[PDB]
Amino acid sequence: LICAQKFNGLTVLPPLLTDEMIAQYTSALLAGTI
Amino acid sequence: GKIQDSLSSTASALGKLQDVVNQNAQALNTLVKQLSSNFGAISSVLNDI
Amino acid sequence: NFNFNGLTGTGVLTESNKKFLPFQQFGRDIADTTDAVRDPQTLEILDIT
Ligand SMILES: *[C@@H]1O[C@H](CO)[C@@H](O[C@@H]2O[C@H](CO)[C@@H](O)[C@H](O)[C@H]2NC(C)=O)[C@H](O)[C@H]1NC(C)=O
Repeated sequence: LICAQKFNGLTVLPPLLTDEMIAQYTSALLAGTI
Repeated sequence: GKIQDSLSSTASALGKLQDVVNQNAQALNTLVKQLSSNFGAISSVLNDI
Repeated sequence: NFNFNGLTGTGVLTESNKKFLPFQQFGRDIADTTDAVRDPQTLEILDIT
C-alpha cells in the first residue's frame, strides 16, 4: 500500500489542495452557474 | 436521481481512477520488490556481502 | 541497529499488540520487508519502523 511502502525512502508528499478546498471550488462553480 | 442509482448499483463507474491508482500501486510494489533480487550477486543484503 | 537471531536491521523496537502463532520466529509484510521481530526472552512482539 502507499502508506505501507514508507520503508526505502518512499515519501508520498501531500497534495497542495486538500479535498475540502476542491469541494469548496466545485460548490462555488455550481453556485455561480446556477 | 437516476445518476445516483447509476453509481449506486454499478461499481465500474470509477474505472479510470481505480485503474490509475492500481497502476501506481503496482509500480511502487514492483520497485520495492526489485530490492530483493541478487542480480547475479552473492546475496541481496548489503550486510551479508 | 539491532541484531536479532542473524538479522542486522536499523529501526525502532516498539511494542506491538498483535497475536502471533504459538511457535515464534521472525515476521514479514506484504512487500517482503521485515516489520516485526520476536523477543526471544519474553513472549512479546516488537514492531520495526
Ligand atoms: C527468561 O529468563 C528470565 C530470567 O529468569 C525469566 O524472567 C522471569 O520471568 C518470570 C515470568 O514472568 C517472572 O515471574 C520472574 O520474576 C522473572 N525472573 C527474572 C529474574 O527475570 C523469563 O521468564 C524467561 N522467559 C522465558 C520465556 O523462559
